Amino acid sequence: GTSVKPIFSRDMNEAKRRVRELYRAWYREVPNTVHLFQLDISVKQGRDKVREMFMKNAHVTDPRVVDLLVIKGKMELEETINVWKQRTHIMRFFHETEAPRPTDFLSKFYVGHDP
Amino acid sequence: GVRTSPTGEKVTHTGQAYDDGDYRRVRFSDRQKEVNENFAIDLIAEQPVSEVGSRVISCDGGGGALGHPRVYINLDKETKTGTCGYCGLQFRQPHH
Amino acid sequence: QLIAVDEKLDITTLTGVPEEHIKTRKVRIFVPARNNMQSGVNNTKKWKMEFDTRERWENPLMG
Amino acid sequence: TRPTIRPRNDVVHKQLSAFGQYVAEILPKYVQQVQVSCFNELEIFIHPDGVIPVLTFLRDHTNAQFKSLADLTAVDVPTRQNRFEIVYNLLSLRFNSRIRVKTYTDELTPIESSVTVYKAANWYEREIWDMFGVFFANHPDLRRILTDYGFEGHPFRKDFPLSGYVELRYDDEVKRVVAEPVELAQEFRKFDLNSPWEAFPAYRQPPE
Amino acid sequence: KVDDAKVSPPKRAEMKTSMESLIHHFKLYTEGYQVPPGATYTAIEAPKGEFGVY
Amino acid sequence: ELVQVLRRGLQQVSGHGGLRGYLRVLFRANDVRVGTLVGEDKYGNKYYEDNKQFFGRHRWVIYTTEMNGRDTFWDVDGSMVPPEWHRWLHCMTDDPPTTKPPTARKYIWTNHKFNVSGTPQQYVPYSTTRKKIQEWVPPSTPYK
Amino acid sequence: TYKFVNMREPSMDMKSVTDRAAQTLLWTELVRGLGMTLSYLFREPATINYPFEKGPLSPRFRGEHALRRYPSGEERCIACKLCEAVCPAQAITIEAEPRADGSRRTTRYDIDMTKCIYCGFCQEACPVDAIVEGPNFEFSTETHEELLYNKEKLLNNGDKWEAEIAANIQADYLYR
Amino acid sequence: LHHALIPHGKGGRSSVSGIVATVFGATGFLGRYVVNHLGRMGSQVIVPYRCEPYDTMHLRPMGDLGQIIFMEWNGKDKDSIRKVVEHSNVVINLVGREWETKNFDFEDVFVKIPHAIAQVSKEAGVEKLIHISHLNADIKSPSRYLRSKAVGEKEVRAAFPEATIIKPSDIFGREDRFLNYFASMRWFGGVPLISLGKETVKQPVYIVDVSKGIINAIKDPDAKGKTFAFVGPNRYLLFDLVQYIFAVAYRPFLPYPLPHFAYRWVGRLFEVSPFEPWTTRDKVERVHMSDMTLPHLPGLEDLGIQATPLELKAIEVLRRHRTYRWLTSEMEDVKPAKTVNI
Amino acid sequence: SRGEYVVAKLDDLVNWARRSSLWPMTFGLACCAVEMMHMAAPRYDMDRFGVVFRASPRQSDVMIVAGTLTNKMAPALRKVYDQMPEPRYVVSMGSCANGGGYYHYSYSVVRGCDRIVPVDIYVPGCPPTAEALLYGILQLQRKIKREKRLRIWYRR
Ligand SMILES: CCCCCCCCCCCCCCCCC[C@@H](O)O[C@H](CO[C@H](O)CCCCCCCCCCCCCCC)COP(=O)(O)OCC[N+](C)(C)C
Ligand SMILES: NC(=O)C1=CN([C@@H]2O[C@H](COP(=O)(O)OP(=O)(O)OC[C@H]3O[C@@H](n4cnc5c(N)ncnc54)[C@H](OP(=O)(O)O)[C@@H]3O)[C@@H](O)[C@H]2O)C=CC1
Ligand SMILES: C=C(C)[C@H]1Cc2c(ccc3c2O[C@@H]2COc4cc(OC)c(OC)cc4[C@@H]2C3=O)O1
Ligand code: SF4
Ligand code: SF4
Ligand code: SF4
Ligand SMILES: [Zn+2]
Repeated sequence: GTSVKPIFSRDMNEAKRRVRELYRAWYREVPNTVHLFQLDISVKQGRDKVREMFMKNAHVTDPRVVDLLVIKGKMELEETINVWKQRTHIMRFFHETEAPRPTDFLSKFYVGHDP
Repeated sequence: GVRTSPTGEKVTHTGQAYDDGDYRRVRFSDRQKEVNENFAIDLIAEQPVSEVGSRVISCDGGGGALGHPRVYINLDKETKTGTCGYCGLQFRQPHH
Repeated sequence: QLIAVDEKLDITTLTGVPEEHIKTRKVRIFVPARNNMQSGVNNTKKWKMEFDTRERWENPLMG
Repeated sequence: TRPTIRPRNDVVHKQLSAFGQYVAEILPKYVQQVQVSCFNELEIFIHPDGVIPVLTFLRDHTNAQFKSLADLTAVDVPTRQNRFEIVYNLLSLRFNSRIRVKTYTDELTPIESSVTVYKAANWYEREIWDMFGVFFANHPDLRRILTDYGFEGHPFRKDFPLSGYVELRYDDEVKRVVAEPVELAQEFRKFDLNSPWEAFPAYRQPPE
Repeated sequence: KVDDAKVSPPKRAEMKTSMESLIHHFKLYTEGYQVPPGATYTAIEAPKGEFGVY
Repeated sequence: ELVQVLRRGLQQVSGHGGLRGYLRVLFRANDVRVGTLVGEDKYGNKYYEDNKQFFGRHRWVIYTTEMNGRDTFWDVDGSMVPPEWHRWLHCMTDDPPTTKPPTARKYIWTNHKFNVSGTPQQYVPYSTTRKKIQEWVPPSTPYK
Repeated sequence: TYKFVNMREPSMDMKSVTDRAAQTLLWTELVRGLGMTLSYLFREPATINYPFEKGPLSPRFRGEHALRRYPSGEERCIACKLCEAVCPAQAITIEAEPRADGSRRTTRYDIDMTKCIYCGFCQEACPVDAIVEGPNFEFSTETHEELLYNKEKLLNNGDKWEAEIAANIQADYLYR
Repeated sequence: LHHALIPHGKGGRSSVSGIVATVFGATGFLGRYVVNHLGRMGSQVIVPYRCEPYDTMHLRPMGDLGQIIFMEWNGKDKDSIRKVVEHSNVVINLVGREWETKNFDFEDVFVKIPHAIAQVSKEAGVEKLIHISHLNADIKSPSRYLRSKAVGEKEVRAAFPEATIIKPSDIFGREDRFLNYFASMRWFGGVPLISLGKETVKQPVYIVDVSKGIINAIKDPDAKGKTFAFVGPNRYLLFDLVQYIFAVAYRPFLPYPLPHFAYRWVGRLFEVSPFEPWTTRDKVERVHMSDMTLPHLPGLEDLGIQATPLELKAIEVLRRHRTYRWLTSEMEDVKPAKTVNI
Repeated sequence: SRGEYVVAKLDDLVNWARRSSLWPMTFGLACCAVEMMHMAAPRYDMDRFGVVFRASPRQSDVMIVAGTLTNKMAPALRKVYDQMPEPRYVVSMGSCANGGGYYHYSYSVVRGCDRIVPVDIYVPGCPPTAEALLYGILQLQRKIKREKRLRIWYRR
């Protein structure tokens, strides 16, 4: 029950379907994104980044949340295709100017008080 | 009352001065350090104590509306003087 | 139309918050204590949620 | 009471109350509440499913003729189960009147788009999507309007920090503007101003 | 300005002379006046059209 | 008539101290008007007025050629005007400091300073508070 | 109550038609515009000879900030922190402690002039007329750091501009 | 640690890293990257400059408010060096010119200046000194550049025993002379190579790798008296290297052999330029000389740095040298060149 | 030395030419653009100093950042700054450009244009008066007069 209203999908199957269509679109767009923006990354790098972005939300089990995520991904794809985004906006996905933050206990204890 | 630290840097009225091993002094190389030479504590210490023949005096800092809020100072203690909490002026009754 | 979602509510993936500020943060839900310098009790009516205190340091310039 | 107090107008109050009763009688399916403020403002709290009908009625009925959409925004109240409150402000030039329509939604419930009823709503709805994250169904072109490209999160939400999470600076090594986790030379000083003494007895709540 | 020192600040002479005026000046310039709960939409005819505040 | 305008110009060039003064004022201020000397500044500036000009052009200053330490024959700026002549020049008052001198205080600067940005006398910010937390000083003697 | 701006019809008599034809063929209104520009050419320009001439100002003008003193040389500021609380841009930072003589005085008073909106609220909220906005406006710098004023800089500004600040306050304190 | 010099924050722009660095030669190719990497962590950087302040403008946005201080200095004056190194705990030396000027020879910029810097820093109490020499530095090298480099390295080691000496090899980047030098020879029409470049082996290193190595050596407690060699992960012949450079830039490669005396004559002819010379005899000598192999010296891997191959960063330098026809071509379209590794 | 005199005279001539003809790019962001317009108004008439607006960045010498620089816009400002041929100068006008001003603690505001481009002159105010911006422009002219490029080129 829980008395909820859908956005686009009634269950997990249609949500996974829309996810697959969005992944297809991003996969096809990646080489054009590399060509037009004159990025120094390879097509493999962009496709791996797209795969990682999709995998970051693999734990979602709510069709409404998945529908909203697909809507946001379509928004981002439309932003990229129309070249509304700039090279900085595209390259922000990679964090090349961020020092790697360590994850083990000893380094965190050394650097500062944050966990 | 300006005075210099053992490093040669002037000490501000707040009493701050960079330590000998402090790297921040490098910000003053080929430039200067802004120090105000008119120390308010000394300048208010030079003011004479006013003598008034009443137990309670009123102070507004002078200028009427151009001073500080008007306050009333009690002058019963003959061991000390009545000091305004806004302007720092001192008042006392004719003693001895 | 109703689709009968059976899972617990979770909107973390949609808020845009970095994961570091989701897993490592601890919030406090409490009724704020009355300030002891005053006898008023109007500030002890609603509940407050606030995050844990993190590091604050001194700016090298202007302190 | 004369010089420094705002004068009252009970005639407009009566007119607004009568028209609120009129609208409530005509549309019992959606209207949940009607209120008239002390400063002569009419508010109608309705059900979300009646967003499209009610507005259309208010736009097309001969006795309503609310042909102008002055404003459309959202209010975030985290203490409510339905976190977002959608507000429509309508102006009627024929009768020289103003009305307010209020409805509610949450993060995962879409709201029917009223672009068909009012063409002015389009950008407004985009803003509500951009600033609060409320999805509008059957919107002709829904996307961000005010925020930066690729910006994550909805800033006007209450749990969003004032300074955000990222900041921009130019980097010479990569020769471009990059975004990094936010750092402040001086932290924003939070002030606690609410006096511990109640100011308005007329708004005192029951002690639960 | 409205002759209500709980909304509008008093004159500087009154603030430096009267206790009530000083207290009201302090509270208004530190915390400010409290506004009763409520929502309003006020619109004016600005030179560019209708300018409104909700 | 035009002849009277030429005569006015000839009087203008004559009234600036000759041809050399006329050329100096023309190359220093790009203006050759003659007005009544309101006063002279302690740092060398001269202040003139002419109420027959329209508002804004009725008061002006010829800056000094020698400020505190720098040559101001060509390098001049509006920051070299002392506060009293600053008040008079910007039409904040009608009374010049010569006829309405400001109140004298022992803490007011007796020597005006211009904008010292980009100069070894520029302002460098720093913290005016003292050290907050004092660390423990270990003893200087051995423990064993 | 309203009027029309473009609800005028032209006369269709032969004379008016000839006048409009002459207007079209001989460009009368273009000559009118040329004459207007020529008339403006012979007027006196409104330009002033900066920096030798300055635009008018008022005693209410808000410019560079300054900290004032009493005629005895004692600082007016008592560290009440009203200006810090009323500052819309949070540009004021104040730290205070009892002085050596027990006076309530500041130890830190910073104004971030790159944060300040120059609204003048601080000098309205001050109960002792300690912080004021002076008449100076020509204080542009070459570096960002020079616009972060500490207590020493503001005290120097007050000592430098008191002669004009006192006169400006004297001419306007009755409006406050 | 002199409490004010204790690290604080998250290592961002507004953080405190505890590093006070005097970076001599910060207005050069390596200097801008070093200053950027230092100011990223919230360090205090002191930049001594002898050029126009305009030429230092690009260094301004690299730090927070008050974290970069620009100070005038003179190479032949030791009092100025003292003045700029009084309050620093790290002093980095990047001073060096590829050519000779009428006021400064190779010995002046590679022997006298580094020795004076080291002596003054040792007198002033600077904790760490980083010195930069060349990998191919040799006392009996045919090029006076490397002879001066070796003599200055010995002088720096003598004056500052705990100095960390870093020996990179043919740093390549956006503002390099290495890749741009080969790419600009397209204007003449033919590429002159001694022995057709078949007898030279090069191991270029990325600029970001060198800057990160310098930073890590500053933060490494055991790299005090060590000597490092910064080299790339691959070794190429000069012919194959120039071929790949021209292929990435999509320019027709027309190599021809030029004898040693002819190339020396060309270098001497170009040396009379009062401005920055296009090439010199010493540059010709250094170009056609194989990079040394020093397996006994620590490398970038011992500092936690993984060397960036030229194949992933060549396009970011060589896209500027293309025409409009090939401007948008991807990086993986060039078929990386052959490497002589062991 | 004769050569030192020659290079000093040439440097003076070049500095005079560059400071006498300053062409700011026609570029405004917020409220401060109104005061820039008033500086271009007849009362102040920046054109009498040799200062004219030009739309194309390739024909511009100075960039006057007059207004808030937002996150969405900073790449565009950097792009139009990079397309200015050298020598080029940047004048920061108003609190918003200098350090963020009223919107310093905002999620979408760059806390100072100096994070994106190097700044030569900072003009304080909110907004600075047209007189203040004129003072900043004249200070920039003096700073250009202080430049000596050929001198350091000779001493090299
Ligand atoms: C055949 C010729 C071929 C080449 C021709 C090239 C062009 C000819 C050279 C042009 C000469 C004119 C320049 C002189 C103008 C100087 C004006 C003077 O006032 O400037 C002063 C100082 O002048 C400069 O310091 C020096 C300028 C020139 C000095 C040397 C130039 C000598 C000419 C050499 C030409 C050789 C050409 C070589 C190539 C063939 C300071 O003024 P400034 O502060 O700004 O303005 C302040 C405004 N105030 C007063 C209202 C406040
Ligand atoms: N491929 C490479 O880059 C090779 C670099 N080398 C070493 O790396 C260091 C830096 O390299 P790189 O950035 O390419 O060199 P650059 O030519 O780009 O700049 C070096 C710096 O040294 C300064 N400088 C040079 N001579 C003097 C002098 N007589 N007095 C004062 N300052 C001077 C320059 O300042 P100014 O602009 O004012 O003249 C310049 O900023 C150098 O020490 C070099 O020897 C190591 C191997 C590889
Ligand atoms: C060219 C001279 C005569 C004046 C006019 C002018 C400038 C400088 C800049 C601009 C400009 O006009 C255009 C068009 O009108 C506005 C109106 C604006 O706000 C009302 C606004 O704010 C950014 C910007 C602009 C343009 C722009 O920036 O000097
Ligand atoms: S003028 Fe306004 S913004 Fe500036 S310091 Fe005063 S109160 Fe703050
Ligand atoms: S309001 Fe006036 S007295 Fe109070 S802290 Fe500010 S400057 Fe000082
Ligand atoms: S500094 Fe003030 S006037 Fe200028 S753009 Fe910002 S808010 Fe507007
Ligand atoms: Zn008093």
